[PDB]
Amino acid sequence: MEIRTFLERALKEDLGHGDLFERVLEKDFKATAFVRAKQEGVFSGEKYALELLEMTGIECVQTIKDKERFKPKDALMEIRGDFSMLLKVERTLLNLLQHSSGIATLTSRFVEALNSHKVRLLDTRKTRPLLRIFEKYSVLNGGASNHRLGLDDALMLKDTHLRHVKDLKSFLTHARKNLPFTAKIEIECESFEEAKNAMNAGADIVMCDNLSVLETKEIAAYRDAHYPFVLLEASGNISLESINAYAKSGVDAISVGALIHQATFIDMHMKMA
Amino acid sequence: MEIRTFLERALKEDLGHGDLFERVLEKDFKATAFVRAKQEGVFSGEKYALELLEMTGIECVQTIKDKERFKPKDALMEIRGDFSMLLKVERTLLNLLQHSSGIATLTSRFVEALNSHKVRLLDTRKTRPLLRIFEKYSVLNGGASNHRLGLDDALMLKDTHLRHVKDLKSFLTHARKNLPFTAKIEIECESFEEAKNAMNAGADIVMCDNLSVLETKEIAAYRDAHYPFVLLEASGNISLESINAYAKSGVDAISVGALIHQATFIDMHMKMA
Amino acid sequence: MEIRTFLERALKEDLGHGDLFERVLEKDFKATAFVRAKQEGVFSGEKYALELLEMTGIECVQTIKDKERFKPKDALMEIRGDFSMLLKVERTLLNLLQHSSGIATLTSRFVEALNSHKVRLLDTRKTRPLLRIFEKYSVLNGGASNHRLGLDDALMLKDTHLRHVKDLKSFLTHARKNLPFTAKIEIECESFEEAKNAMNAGADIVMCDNLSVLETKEIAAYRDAHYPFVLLEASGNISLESINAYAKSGVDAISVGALIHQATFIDMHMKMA
Amino acid sequence: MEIRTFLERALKEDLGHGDLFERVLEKDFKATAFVRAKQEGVFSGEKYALELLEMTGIECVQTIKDKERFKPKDALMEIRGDFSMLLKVERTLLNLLQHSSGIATLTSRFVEALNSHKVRLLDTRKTRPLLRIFEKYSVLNGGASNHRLGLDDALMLKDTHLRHVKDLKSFLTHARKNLPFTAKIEIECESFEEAKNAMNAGADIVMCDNLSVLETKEIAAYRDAHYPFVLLEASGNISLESINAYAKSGVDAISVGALIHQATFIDMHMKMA
Amino acid sequence: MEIRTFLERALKEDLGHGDLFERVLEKDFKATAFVRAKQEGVFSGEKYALELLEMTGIECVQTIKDKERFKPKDALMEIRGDFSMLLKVERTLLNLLQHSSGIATLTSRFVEALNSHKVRLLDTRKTRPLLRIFEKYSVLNGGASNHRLGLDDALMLKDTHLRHVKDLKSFLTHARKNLPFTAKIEIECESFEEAKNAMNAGADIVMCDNLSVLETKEIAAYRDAHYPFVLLEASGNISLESINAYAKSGVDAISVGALIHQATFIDMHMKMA
Amino acid sequence: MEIRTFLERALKEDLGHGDLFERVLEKDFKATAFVRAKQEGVFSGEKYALELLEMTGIECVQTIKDKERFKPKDALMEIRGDFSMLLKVERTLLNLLQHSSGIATLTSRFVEALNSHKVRLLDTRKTRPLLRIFEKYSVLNGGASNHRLGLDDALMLKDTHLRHVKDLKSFLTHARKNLPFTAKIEIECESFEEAKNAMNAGADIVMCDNLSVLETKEIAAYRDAHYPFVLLEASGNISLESINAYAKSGVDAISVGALIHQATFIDMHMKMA
Ligand SMILES: O=C(O)c1ccccc1C(=O)O
Ligand SMILES: O=C(O)c1ccccc1C(=O)O
Ligand SMILES: O=C(O)c1ccccc1C(=O)O
Ligand SMILES: O=C(O)c1ccccc1C(=O)O
Ligand SMILES: O=C(O)c1ccccc1C(=O)O
Ligand SMILES: O=C(O)c1ccccc1C(=O)O
Repeated sequence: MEIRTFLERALKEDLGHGDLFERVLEKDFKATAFVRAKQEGVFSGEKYALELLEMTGIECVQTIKDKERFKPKDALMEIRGDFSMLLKVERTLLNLLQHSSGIATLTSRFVEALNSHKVRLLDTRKTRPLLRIFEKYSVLNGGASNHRLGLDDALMLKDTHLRHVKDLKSFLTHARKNLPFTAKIEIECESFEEAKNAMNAGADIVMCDNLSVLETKEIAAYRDAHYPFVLLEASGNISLESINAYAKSGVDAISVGALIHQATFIDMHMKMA
Repeated sequence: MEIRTFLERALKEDLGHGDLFERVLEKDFKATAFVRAKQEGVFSGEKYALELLEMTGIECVQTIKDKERFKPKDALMEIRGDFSMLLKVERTLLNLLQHSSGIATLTSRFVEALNSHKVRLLDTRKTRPLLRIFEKYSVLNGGASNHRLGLDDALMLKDTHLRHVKDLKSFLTHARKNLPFTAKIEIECESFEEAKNAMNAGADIVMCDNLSVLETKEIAAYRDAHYPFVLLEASGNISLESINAYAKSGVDAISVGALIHQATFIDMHMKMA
Repeated sequence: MEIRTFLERALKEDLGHGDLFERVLEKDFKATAFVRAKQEGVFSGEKYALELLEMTGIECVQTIKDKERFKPKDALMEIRGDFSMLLKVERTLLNLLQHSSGIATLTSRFVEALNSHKVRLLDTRKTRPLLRIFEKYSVLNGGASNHRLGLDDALMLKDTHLRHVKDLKSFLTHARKNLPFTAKIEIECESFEEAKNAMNAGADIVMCDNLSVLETKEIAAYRDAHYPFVLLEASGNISLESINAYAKSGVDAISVGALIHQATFIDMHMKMA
Repeated sequence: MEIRTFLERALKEDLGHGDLFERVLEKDFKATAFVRAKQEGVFSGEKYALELLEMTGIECVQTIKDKERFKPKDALMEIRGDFSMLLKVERTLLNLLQHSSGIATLTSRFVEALNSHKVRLLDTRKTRPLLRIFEKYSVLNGGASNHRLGLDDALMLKDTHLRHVKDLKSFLTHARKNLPFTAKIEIECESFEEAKNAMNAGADIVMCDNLSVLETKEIAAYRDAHYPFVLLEASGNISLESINAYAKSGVDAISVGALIHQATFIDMHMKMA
Repeated sequence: MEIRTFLERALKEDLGHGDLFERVLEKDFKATAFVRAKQEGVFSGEKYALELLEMTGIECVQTIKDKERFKPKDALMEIRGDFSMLLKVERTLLNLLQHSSGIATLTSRFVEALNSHKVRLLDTRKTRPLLRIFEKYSVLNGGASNHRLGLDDALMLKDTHLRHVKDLKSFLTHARKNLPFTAKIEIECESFEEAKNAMNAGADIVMCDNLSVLETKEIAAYRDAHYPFVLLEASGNISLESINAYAKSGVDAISVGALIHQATFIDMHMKMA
Repeated sequence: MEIRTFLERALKEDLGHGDLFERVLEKDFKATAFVRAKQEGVFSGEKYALELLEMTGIECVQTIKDKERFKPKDALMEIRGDFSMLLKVERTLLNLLQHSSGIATLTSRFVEALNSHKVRLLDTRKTRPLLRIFEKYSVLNGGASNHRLGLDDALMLKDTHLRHVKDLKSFLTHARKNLPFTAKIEIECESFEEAKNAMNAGADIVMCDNLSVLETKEIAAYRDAHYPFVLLEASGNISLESINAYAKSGVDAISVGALIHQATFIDMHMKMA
């Protein structure tokens, strides 16, 4: 399976040479445990939690679903298995859920402020080492959308790359054959002119980077007049207090890396009840 | 190397099938790039950064060290190598330094508020999946100390465990020969009575879990009168606004997991020329 | 590096417990060897060959380049290193070059018959186990283009998927948010009607699957009239004797899986000269 | 299992970051699919197919066996499982069976042309990277035999080696104690004289590399008169139109690497309902 | 699980390219076998054996348990599975059990001659490569106790480490904020004057390296005068003929690496029947 | 390389989470150490040691070589590197050399008591888990010879395998087309009447299992009457006090697993200075 290795390594990291408690534990036995919330939020990590449990021979009697909301004291999952194994898994199972739900919850906040069904909230490639896929999955459970998953996923050209491209329209036209047939090219822009030249150069997507709502709005309109099939994305240090204003500019999407890199853990815990 | 694989995994996740730009960059060349700050903070991730650069074939001309403070606009690292590799490694490098430094910086604020040279600040086993060692290393670079690194490091018995241990003293006595000779045992207590009976049980370390400063002083005092070689640790949602008060409690260490799980990325970016 | 693991496993597979010859070999010594051609063709596998040599401490004095043509008796590479290691690497190094150049050469034939710079020749996801990336790279060196590299690369819907989609236009419109922001959706069609409905449904690409040149031509024209930004691909059992005719229908690309699955080894060998 | 990892690698390469359809398939369900033929041929890959299906959680209702012949339109396998997994595994399964069967079928035509029950047909160490064991297994399913599987299997000295061995007899004599007790030694010869002196040197097997049938009979005869326990093998661009002639040469085996490196995919496809 | 990788690798080394018998066997059938002893000793390796059979298909019908004594002829295990898999696992099963029991048994003889319950037998970091966890687990089954399991488990300082500092006091006092909070510091000493310094330094344990019983007692008693909590261990060489002598010297533990680095296999064997 | 993975894993088991000393050390410096012997024996493991130091940074200044004899006090290796890396590698370096030399040396004593050059000493498939290649390599360094290295190396039939067929003749005659062309078939026998059948069956080797010298000679001589080429091996138990006796029995080899499964470490140690 796609994430069985992820969980093995998550786990491996915690018990190193071997769990000391399992050595001292007099007799083992089947026990039931519950994962309870200590905060409110959106639950994320279900897919990873079931694989971890499966992986370790722990049964999953009950669980809420990946996009469900919850209040503190809510039981999130009811698991049953060896006492020794519930303990060896506990922190891994909880770090998983707490981290992942933290992102879904922070993300849900933005989706909320955004308030629009026509405009999409996107994440970024700013993720923590080894958690690209894990965190991207989290953002989804919060109610938003994912941007490309990597550098193989699509071509994104910004100032760094552009500074060395003599003729952009020429470059894009002739790059298409050295890129897979299905790839889209996106050009990051910092002005209306740049955006205009990008659309005419052949871009499939233009990123209005660090531009006022007015600026963006102008670009959005121009795209509507000419290049109606080119996609527009607004990006920059967009805050919760800033998102709604941008959703009205006409861009198709808004990306805020903070959805992942500014998210923190939600409080949960395991009761052997 | 120890963290060699870690760095390979972080990279793979990002280029997947292969970086696309690399396919269209007509002519590759050596270039220099700078990792600049956009926020003040404590630098962390040097050990990883340097290993990433080396296995990647990029040279490190200059770089500040693992604990230096810095302010916006400051140049943190100067690297040189193939243009194509600089771009392929960019996000991995930054995400790495921004995440590691975020934790160090956050920890930094607790080390100050704590304000002590006798009471050490510790982390927890609450760490993001696959980033334990990474996040623990990060905490060290903020000026604090580390707690055990795993379930193999030492034996820590809490509520769940204790509910099945009827006679501690005896349990702890006979547990010794089944643990590695060097292991220490720690017991979480939520009342003066629990701590007192843990000390008498033969505990090496006692945790004062969610107790007023007064409550804690009481245990600290008792430990000094009798049981002078038992380490006391206080923990329990200990905020930035209360650690200092707890530092005066008379404890040896104060553990706050938020140093890691409530930390966020420090703004940083890579710039050519 | 991206393909260092590929080569380790290629190699590992050949010497199993350990090369027997290196046991019996009296004295080792630096020797020079040449990879010579025994057929004509396009050379492919340079990127993999240099990594293998590097990996095993073999120097690469000279080599032709990945898209260069060659006649039999041509020296392709001049390598130098331990006699024992040249022998342990020989077959791996040659299977690499022979297989990879076999694909580039068969591919070059199609590019030739195609005779067009406006139309692109694409491969498919029909590759040999564990060689997806290796073979895709080969097709490029033959002078053609790659189709998506996998199922994460782009969405491709065909009869199998469509049979369960009530309203296609609705499905595509609402799928966009659950797919990364940069993904393109392609619909495989087996009639002019299907193609027409696909473009109107919202597809970014339509595949004219198993359609006469006339059929294709009709679809190509319609796309030009309406939906000028939708991409067209002709596919099916297109033969060398059939490609040129299709290149004149108006489609943007033609894909033939045979480029990879009908390619065979080119004759080469290593002379210790 | 032995081929467990192999199958994991093949799959990973295909879904990379994750299958996209899976993201948009609104409702998953169990379904049945058939693997049908579009060409006549010999079936191969059952061992791999079944392991792929099992680790993938797909059931195998029916399947023909590893050596059965088949014709177009024939249903080769009947499988059942989640719709989403059937689609994610489709290409990997087919590519696997089409490649394995291609080799078996091609080998099949040589086994016939050879037409003998005393002379066995062998493959070579010329196999596509990472597919050695896979391709060798495939050859077995065509009705032929396998040569050694690697450089550890046995010791085969050819031109390159021999140019540095001045006194074979002596070399072979003292080589024995440095090889594993069970190893056999083989020596490639390109003339009656070379073979004769190899036999006398103490060779277990002699290869008649690129020699007329007459030339070979000469060596075969000599081997029968003296050295009756030495295995003779003939090889050297031995085509489908000459093996039979060589079978009568008096050799024990005829090796042709093209059984693997000139084989191509057998047309096959997966169909629901 | 935790040692499933260990077993895959073990089994991987024996079969390599693939077991030859299975290519010969006509029809496979389910058969039973018995791991029977041919010598007297203490059984060990039940944990790995059961995991090996499970991940390998073979069914475990009956088995004595870790730490149970046995005599020649005794049947230690009864397994059930395919004729081929039993033959393929046989060697790997026995090597585990024999090497493991070999260490348990030799350990039990030191345990026996130690004759004490206030003193425990320890092992060392002197283990065969890749087998530490395996061999440490084997010692426990002999009835003794394990020492730390690696350099991450605890800090063990000796001359080479301390060659150079002036303080032990401050060195140790400051090494504390750099070690995980729960880690102990043991110091190896060679003279009373040394052990004396360690205790005044702040050590948590002291090793009396190959000293005399009269030398040890001086320290044992001194340890009681003050520093009643600091543990004492003192084997440097010790032997069966000298363990007991030390047990009555006043130390808490006696480590002897020979329990592992001097153990040899126990005769066992698998018989179908 | 081929055993670089072996070393990474070995070193990985010792440090785990990370060496503790390095978290304490103030300033690291380059230092020298000497692997000195404390016992007499035959050196082995030069191959792994040099690879371990290289991949680990430490520089190898001087070293005796595989198969060279040494006495107590003798300096076997002189290494140069960082103080930390030497301490971190020490244990892992010695365990390799000691366990390896331990096997070489014990093997050399059997070689010595065998006193023959027309008869070679073999080892068995009785090796510690994960150490076969290592231990087989260690025997060679003792001056003896290795047997097959696994079940893929050759086919070795005994009662359990043959319990059931009627023919050996046809069984073997047909097992040939299913085994790689270069593979040998050895048959273990327990009585003249058995070895007699094997030769008439077509065996390539025959093992005289724990028989008497008079029993062996009957077969040795018989082997000469007819079947001069089929090799003979005959140890079943053999010992130092009985090897020579067999060497003069007429067999080509004498295998004794005890060379490995009875070897113990050789005393060595690392000293800074
Ligand atoms: O990380 C970025 O620079 C980034 C920012 C916004 C959207 C997309 C990306 C991306 O690279 O995928
Ligand atoms: O996560 C915990 O329960 C924990 C909390 C505080 C200190 C230490 C730990 C630990 O297990 O290492
Ligand atoms: O393999 C196919 O069905 C296929 C065929 C033609 C183009 C693209 C693909 C693809 O899936 O990428
Ligand atoms: O590839 C070769 O050189 C080769 C050719 C013919 C038979 C066997 C081999 C072999 O090495 O196994
Ligand atoms: O090998 C050693 O130096 C050693 C010796 C005796 C006990 C413990 C150890 C240890 O380091 O764990
Ligand atoms: O372990 C055995 O049965 C064995 C014993 C002696 C020689 C060789 C072997 C072998 O199988 O390679």
